[PDB]
Amino acid sequence: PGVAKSQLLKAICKISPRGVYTTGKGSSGVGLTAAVMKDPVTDEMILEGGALVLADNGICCIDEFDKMDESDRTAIH
DNA sequence: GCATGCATGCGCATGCATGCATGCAGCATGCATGCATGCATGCGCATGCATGC
Ligand SMILES: Nc1ncnc2c1ncn2[C@@H]1O[C@H](COP(=O)(O)OP(=O)(O)O)[C@@H](O)[C@H]1O
Ligand SMILES: [Mg+2]
Repeated sequence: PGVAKSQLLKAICKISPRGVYTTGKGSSGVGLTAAVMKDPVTDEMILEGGALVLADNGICCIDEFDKMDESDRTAIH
């Protein structure tokens, strides 16, 4: 504890053009991969992207890696 | 003086601008049904955790 790892993650997420900062249990399930929603404007079925889909061609920053679910860890794998 | 003919008022029918109610119909408004739509309910099922042994 207290060696400034999280500050480094915050900094590296501020320097990258595309980069997302997420914490262990606050981003679980469809908040990582994708979700099914209906588009209000075009009346079509879309897929909403999660953190991993927002950081495509970028850097993803995950904090408290040890606390995540097994399902979330499979996706990272 | 006397005989005559025209203008003026009296008497009689008729038409006609106002005005208003009633029965019938034409006419538009409000109502009943019927349905499309998207949201929220509540309900069993699978997963991840906290507890006991
Ligand atoms: N080497 C360091 N240099 C500067 N600040 C540090 C250093 N180590 C820790 N800190 C400070 O101490 C705190 C550590 O918080 P954090 O980044 O969450 O540490 P950790 O990731 O280990 O939990 C922050 O305020 C950070 O600025
Ligand atoms: Mg930390």
